[PDB]
Amino acid sequence: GMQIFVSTAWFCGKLITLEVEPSDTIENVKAKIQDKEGIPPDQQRLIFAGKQLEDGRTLSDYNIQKESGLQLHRRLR
Amino acid sequence: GMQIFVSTAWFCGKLITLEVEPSDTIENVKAKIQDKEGIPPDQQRLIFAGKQLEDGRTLSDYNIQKESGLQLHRRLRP
Repeated sequence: GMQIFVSTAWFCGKLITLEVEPSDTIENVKAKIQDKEGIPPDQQRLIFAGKQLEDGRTLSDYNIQKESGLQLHRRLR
Repeated sequence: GMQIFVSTAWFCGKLITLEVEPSDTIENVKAKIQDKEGIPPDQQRLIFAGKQLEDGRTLSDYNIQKESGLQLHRRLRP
């Protein structure tokens, strides 16, 4: 016998494309998928390379240029 | 304006648990998830750490220990 795990992220996850102006704060950022993916900005846990982010913060503190990707995670309050 | 992307991999994804023998083959676990989460083992592209693996070849040749993880990817066509 042997236990084994299988990750479904690269099968179930999506590769979504967003187009907004840089004038966004973390508190206002998550909501944009409630139009597109339809999710309340309550379980959205957003990770960029390395650390997570605090609500309502700029992009400049996280330095996102054109055509970048963001890791999505689900949170609990 | 500017273009940007977001990947919902670890958000919409789900970790699944399977327990089989280490001498088995790839369709088995690919059937096990079909038995577990229900996806045809032909739209399932599995990638254990390193190489893109194929069925028939022995899991022993891939040196998978107990409690190991695989990245399951979708398949367009063979």
